[PDB]
Amino acid sequence: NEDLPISMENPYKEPLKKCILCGKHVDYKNVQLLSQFVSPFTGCIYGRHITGLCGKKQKEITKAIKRAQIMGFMPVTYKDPAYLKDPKVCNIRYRE
Amino acid sequence: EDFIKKQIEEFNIGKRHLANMMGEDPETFTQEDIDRAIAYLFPSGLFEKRARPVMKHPEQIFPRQRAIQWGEDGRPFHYLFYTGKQSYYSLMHDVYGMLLNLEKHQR
Amino acid sequence: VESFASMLRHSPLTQMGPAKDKLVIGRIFHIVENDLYIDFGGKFHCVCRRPEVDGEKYQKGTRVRLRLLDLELTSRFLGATTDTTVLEANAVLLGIQ
Amino acid sequence: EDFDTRILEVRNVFTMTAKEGRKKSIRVLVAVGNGKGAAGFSIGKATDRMDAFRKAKNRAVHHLHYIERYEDHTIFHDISLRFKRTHIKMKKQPKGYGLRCHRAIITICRLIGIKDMYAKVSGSINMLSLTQGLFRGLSRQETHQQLADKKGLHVVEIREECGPLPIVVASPRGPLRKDPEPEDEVPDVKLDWEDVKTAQGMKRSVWSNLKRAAT
Amino acid sequence: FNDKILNEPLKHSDFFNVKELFSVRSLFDARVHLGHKAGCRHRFMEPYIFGSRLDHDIIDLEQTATHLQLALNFTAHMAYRKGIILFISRNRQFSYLIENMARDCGEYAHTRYFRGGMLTNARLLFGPTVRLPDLIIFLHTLNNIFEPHVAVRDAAKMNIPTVGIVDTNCNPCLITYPVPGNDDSPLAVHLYCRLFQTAITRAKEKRQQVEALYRLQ
Amino acid sequence: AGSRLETVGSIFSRTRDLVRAGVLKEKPLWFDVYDAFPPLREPVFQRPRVRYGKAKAPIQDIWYHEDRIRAKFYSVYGSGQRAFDLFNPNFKSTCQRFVEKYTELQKLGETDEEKLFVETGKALLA
Ligand SMILES: [Zn+2]
Ligand SMILES: [Zn+2]
Repeated sequence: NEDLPISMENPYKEPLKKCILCGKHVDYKNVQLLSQFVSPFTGCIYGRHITGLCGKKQKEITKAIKRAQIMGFMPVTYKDPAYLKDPKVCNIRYRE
Repeated sequence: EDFIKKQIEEFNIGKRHLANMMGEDPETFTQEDIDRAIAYLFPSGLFEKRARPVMKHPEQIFPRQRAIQWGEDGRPFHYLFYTGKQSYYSLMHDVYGMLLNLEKHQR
Repeated sequence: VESFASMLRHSPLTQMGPAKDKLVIGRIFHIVENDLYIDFGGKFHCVCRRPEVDGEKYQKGTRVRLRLLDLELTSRFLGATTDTTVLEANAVLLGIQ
Repeated sequence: EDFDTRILEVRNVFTMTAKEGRKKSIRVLVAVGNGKGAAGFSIGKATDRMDAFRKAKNRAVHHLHYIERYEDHTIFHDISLRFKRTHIKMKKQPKGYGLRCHRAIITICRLIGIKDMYAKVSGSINMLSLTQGLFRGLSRQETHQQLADKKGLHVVEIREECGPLPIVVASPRGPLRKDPEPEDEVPDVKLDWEDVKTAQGMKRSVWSNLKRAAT
Repeated sequence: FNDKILNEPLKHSDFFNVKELFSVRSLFDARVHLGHKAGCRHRFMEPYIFGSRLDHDIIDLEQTATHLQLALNFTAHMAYRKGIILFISRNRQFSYLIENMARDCGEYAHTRYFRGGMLTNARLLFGPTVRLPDLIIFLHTLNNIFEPHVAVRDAAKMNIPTVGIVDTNCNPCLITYPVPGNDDSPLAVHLYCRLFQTAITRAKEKRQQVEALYRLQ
Repeated sequence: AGSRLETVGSIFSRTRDLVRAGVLKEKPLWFDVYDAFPPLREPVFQRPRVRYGKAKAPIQDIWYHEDRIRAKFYSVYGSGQRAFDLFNPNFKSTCQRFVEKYTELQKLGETDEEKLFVETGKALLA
């Protein structure tokens, strides 16, 4: 009876995965981060499968990108060549 | 089978008669002489060599009847009876075992 | 007498925890060309490609070390009601002894 | 040799084939039984009626059931059973009631040994579903001894013919349960409106209690 | 007066003392307690499972011991009364072991592809007067596509008793004597073969001893 | 004869019922053995079904206080180079040394978890 298993909440529980921006503040004036999530050649916003972002962060990234592009902070058709040197985070492989 | 036994007896007595019939009262009458003798006795004229007359022993005449696989208590003899392909599966088992012990040792 | 719950508690398979990234020694028990079939204990065996470096001391009965990425390798797919098991665990062969 | 085989349904069944066209195949359904409880039904399909008959009766004797009977004349209770789209409502009846059942049910119950049952079928009167649902219910009867063993209580009978005399029919084979059966006042059971209509007498039909022949 | 040699083991509980043949230590060291993952579980093997250890199931070895005692006693009594025990599995890993066990004993093995109608169309398939096996031991209930076995269903059809090793992904529904245990590991399969071979052997020499005693008296 | 209806009941029920009816004249070899030693559950066919609504599996999960402190151990100090054997019984891992000596500290008697962890850490270092 002393050796019977007992009920507890699961140990060995890894903490839940967190997105790269999780806990961070996305602002429409942060066009280095928004440029990171914008495609280098055609200016397309990337999806969840490319960015690896959680759903709320993907929504804030989309809204901030559209806001900055219409307010005149970001180019629409291309990524800024000044920000085409930042740490790449998006899981996309154009060259070969 | 008793069919096979009395057919073998009939074939022996018949080939004895047949050698006495042609010329060959000596006991040694071979199969090609039997074929030649029956060919002369009944001139075939049929294009099919199996439709020609034949004198063979009932082992070659009759097909291979397989023996009873179980006795008078059920209890079939081979351990691989219920596969229905006992000889093939026993052969597969034996070759596989010979491969296994060979590996553990090493037209 | 010792109860099965006590047995399970003082069993190494329970003291191991999750199999992920746990170094476990095991024996080779079957070989096919260069596919070594290793037992590491537990329910299933793993299959490992023969390492080309030092590839001749990997014979039947050899003690190897394994990382054990998984213990059963099952997964459920789109229409299935139960999952598709492969009757084989996942491990990476690191060496001898 | 004690088994009687009765046909129940013979259908001329066609399928379409590339060369011939319509291909007539006779499908038959038979029931085989001896008057002691063992019975079973089967389908035989062939191009000849005699071959279909032979196949059907041999497959039925390989697929027999067993039917429990109360006093070798009737079932233990009332059985309500829907098989697919065939609702069969059967009632145990006392001795001398006769087989007031569908004609197929009369033949099947004569092969089984049952004599005193009421049986009304509704929904689709399909012959092949009728036989199968009947056999399902008759094999899923619950007997008096099983009821006594399940509840741990005595099973008693009170007939209006004898009077207030209680007749013990089935006793538990093990221990006797001592707390009494809970008297659930105003019981929650699902009644049948045809039964209530017949009990109260608004079932006005010119077909129900007609004078028919024996069984 | 042969109903004594056909009735005394029926009234002697564990007439073949097969309870000495296995212990919970032995089953555990043969790794009988292991099962599959929780998604490989069966609704009907749920009552036999002690619990889940890190999403891997563990089979209750006490229930395993009781069911194994019952199954071993049944197969011992059948081998004593000279039935035919057919061993069925579809491992392709322990097929050689099972056929060799049958040949070490004197019973029969079907470890190959069960063609349609071995037990059911048996008279047209084998011969008009064949005796079907009086017991079937499934060492592995599932075939190689992980479905319950056609001979399980067909033995139920033919009213032949079935003793079967059931894993957590198996159907113990139509098996007369299910033994809830691991059948995926060489130690467990070896222990099952050893136990059944020893039980059948021990039943047969007990039978010859009893008939020798009856013939002397 | 016999009844090949594998679903209506069990083979014992079908055979007992047929020999009571008088159709199967000779009892099969297994019938008296079954009557002497029946199994714990009658082999009657049952259709498996899916749990659909608020129905969960009553199979519980196995956990221990030892599993808790093993979680903490594998959290802070990774799986050491001393590999698991897993074949021999009574194999004691480094984590097993950790849990048993955590346990002797616990039963000698104390209060707080962080200080438990530290004196057992220095005790392993000794
Ligand atoms: Zn996030
Ligand atoms: Zn399995």
